[PDB]
Amino acid sequence: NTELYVLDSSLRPLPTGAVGELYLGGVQLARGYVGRPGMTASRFVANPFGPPGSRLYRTGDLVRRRADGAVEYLGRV
Amino acid sequence: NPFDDDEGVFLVLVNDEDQYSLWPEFAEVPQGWRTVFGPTSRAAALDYINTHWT
Repeated sequence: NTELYVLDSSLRPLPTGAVGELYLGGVQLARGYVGRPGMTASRFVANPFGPPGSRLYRTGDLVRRRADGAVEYLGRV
Repeated sequence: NPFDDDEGVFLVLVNDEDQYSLWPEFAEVPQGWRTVFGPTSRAAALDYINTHWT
């Protein structure tokens, strides 16, 4: 169950029409095995918005939110 | 992006499930996460995570 976030470089949510980076919430990865811990820790980061201990998927993609709340894709950073 | 910024200053966070997260020091630590290392360079934080997330 994924939530879409549009954040600035300070990890703050952005208003309608502002250009930011897409982060995905509700992410779950395998718990038993982490073969690439550093890359994982840089790609799936602590979530300031979800439940305690949750993580955000840092997509590295540029997006902006429309008036109806939907997300428009603008290309990879 | 702050998580890719080699000029950044970083902390290492862990949650109650022993998962790790890189973190820029300027940002508030989210609930459910505690700091175990830093402030330090990006390379040293990633070194710590590769050392301890085993």
